[PDB]
Amino acid sequence: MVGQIAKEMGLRAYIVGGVVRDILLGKEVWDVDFVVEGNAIELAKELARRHGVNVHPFPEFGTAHLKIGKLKLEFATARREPASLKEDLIRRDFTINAMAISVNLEDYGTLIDYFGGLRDLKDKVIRVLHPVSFIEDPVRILRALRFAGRLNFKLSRSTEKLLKQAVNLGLLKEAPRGRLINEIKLALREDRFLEILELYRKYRVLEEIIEGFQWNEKVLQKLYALRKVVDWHALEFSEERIDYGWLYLLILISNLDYERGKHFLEEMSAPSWVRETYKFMKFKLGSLKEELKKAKENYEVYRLLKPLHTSVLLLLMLEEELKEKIKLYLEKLRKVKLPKEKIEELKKELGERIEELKREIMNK
Repeated sequence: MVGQIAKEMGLRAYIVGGVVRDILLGKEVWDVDFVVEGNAIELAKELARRHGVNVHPFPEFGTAHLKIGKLKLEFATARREPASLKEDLIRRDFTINAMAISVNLEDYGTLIDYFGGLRDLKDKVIRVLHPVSFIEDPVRILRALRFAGRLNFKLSRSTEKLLKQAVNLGLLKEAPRGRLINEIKLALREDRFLEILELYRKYRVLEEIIEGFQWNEKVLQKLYALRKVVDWHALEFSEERIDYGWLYLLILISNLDYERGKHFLEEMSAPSWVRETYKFMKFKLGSLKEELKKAKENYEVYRLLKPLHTSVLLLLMLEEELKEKIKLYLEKLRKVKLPKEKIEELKKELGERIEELKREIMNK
C-alpha cells in the first residue's frame, strides 16, 4: 500500500518506534507510526485518497493522522527536534525504541539498527541513546523503569548511573507536571505495575513527586496482598472486572492527608468511583471494619456491603479475618432470589417483608 506511493512519490517511508519493537516481540499492534524522508503529509493524504478514507492533516507538527478500519495510522515528517531517518531515530528515548523498518520496495523487510537496539533487545536491557538523555527529557526517568517493569528488563550500567544522577539532581520536581501525570497514568495501566512500583521505590521517584510521601514495610506487604486479591477476583469473575491499577495508588496515598491527596487524585483526573472509594477509605472505613467484625449474621454483612462499591469490597478483602466473609458475600449471599407465589401472598411494606424473608433465608 504505502511503499507503492513512496515509490511513485520518490520518497522513503519507514515504520518507526516502539511499534517496530513490538513487531520484533511478535506483539499484535493496530496503531502504526511512520517517519518519512519526503513530504510525509502528502504521502499520507495520497494514501487516504486511494483508500478513500478521511485524513486529518497537521501542518504545524508536520504530521498526518488517518484511520482505516480500526487500524490507526500516523505519518510524521523526519525531524531533528530536512533530516535523515537516522537523525530522527537518534532523538528518541531508548535503544529498543531507536529502530525502524522499511516499507520501501527495494529494501522492504530490512530492519535498520544503528545503535545496537536489537543487540540490546535480546539481553533484556534498557539503554538510552545519548548520556544527557535524562536531563534532556526527565520523564524518561520514569519511562525507562516502566519498560524495565513490563518486559522484565535490566537497566544498563551507564543508564542506571545517569538515572540516579538525574533523580538526585531533583529534575523530577522541576519537570513539567502534566507529562509526569500522564506517564504515571500510563504506568498504572500495566499489569506489571507492581514491579514498576518496585523500581519506583528503588530509585525513589515518587518521593520527588508526591508531597510528604515516604515508604514503609506495611504498605509494601499490603500491596503484595492486594495483588493476591486482584488476581483471585480477576480469576473468579471475569465480567466484573474494573481498573485495578487505581487501588494500588489508593494503597500508596492512604497514609497521606485527605486534602493534598484529594488535590492529587484530582490532579490525576481519576474516575469518580476512585475518589469516592478514597473519601470512604479515609473517613468511614474504620467504623465499617469495626461493625463488620462485629457482625454475627451473614444478612447484616449483606446489608452493609450492598451499597458499597465493588472496589471497596476488594479493598476489604485485605484483612485476613474478613476474607471468607467477603468471599461468602460475592459467591453466595448476593445471589439470593425468590419465587412468585410468596410475593403474591405478601401482596395479598413490600420491600420491607422482602428484606425480612432475605433475613430469614440468608442465615443458613
